[PDB]
Amino acid sequence: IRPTIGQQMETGDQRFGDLVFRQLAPNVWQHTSYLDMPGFGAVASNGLIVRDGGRVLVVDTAWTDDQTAQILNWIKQEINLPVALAVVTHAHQDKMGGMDALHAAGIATYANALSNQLAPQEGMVAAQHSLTFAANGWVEPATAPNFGPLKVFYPGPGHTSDNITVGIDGTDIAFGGCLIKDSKAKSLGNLGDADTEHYAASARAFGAAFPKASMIVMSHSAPDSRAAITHTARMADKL
Ligand SMILES: [O-]
Ligand SMILES: [Zn+2]
Ligand SMILES: [Zn+2]
Repeated sequence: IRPTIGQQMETGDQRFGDLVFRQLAPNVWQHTSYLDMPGFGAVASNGLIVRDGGRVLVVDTAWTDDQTAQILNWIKQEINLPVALAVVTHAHQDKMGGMDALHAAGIATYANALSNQLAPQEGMVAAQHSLTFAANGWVEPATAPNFGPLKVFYPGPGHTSDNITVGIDGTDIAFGGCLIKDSKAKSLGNLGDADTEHYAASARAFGAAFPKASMIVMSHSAPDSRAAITHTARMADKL
């Protein structure tokens, strides 16, 4: 009995080690990893895995190197294709905590230049390559070679000064990272590094960058429809 990963994922989300995986589209999966906070519930963070022909692309690490190695084990077991590159979406632990695991696997890594400047100070590891964005927010294509379906956009400062977002061409999916929370969220999470003045505008900019994306994928909520974007901007309005 040798079903494909797609066939297996019809049963629903799949636990793998300490992670959870969910198929969002035929070649796109959401990875979820958890930070234990002693005496409280474990904090979930989501990223993406994209099968792009004969290679795999990753958006965001897990919280730690070990959890990120678990992601790479899942990819080997279920997809059995090489991981070419990763884009990581700001200098917080949930997004860049596992860079050492990616680098040791021979994966080429990319982050906002600002994320690469901030990370080492914070005890994290910079990505190998720096993305630069035009004033309009779109990544300068020269800094994002061979990204396949990934379309990288800097929406402005919000959740953090460096936060970036990723559309997946050929699908209904855009990844807001930690900028966007779902349409039922009571909180924007920890705003300690947030630009509270510009947050709402940056959430709006994300929605306007990916107008055809009907599935919004987020770090700290399950996937939602586009109402997540204006809900988040409403929660961020005049903080
Ligand atoms: O975060
Ligand atoms: Zn963050
Ligand atoms: Zn986050």
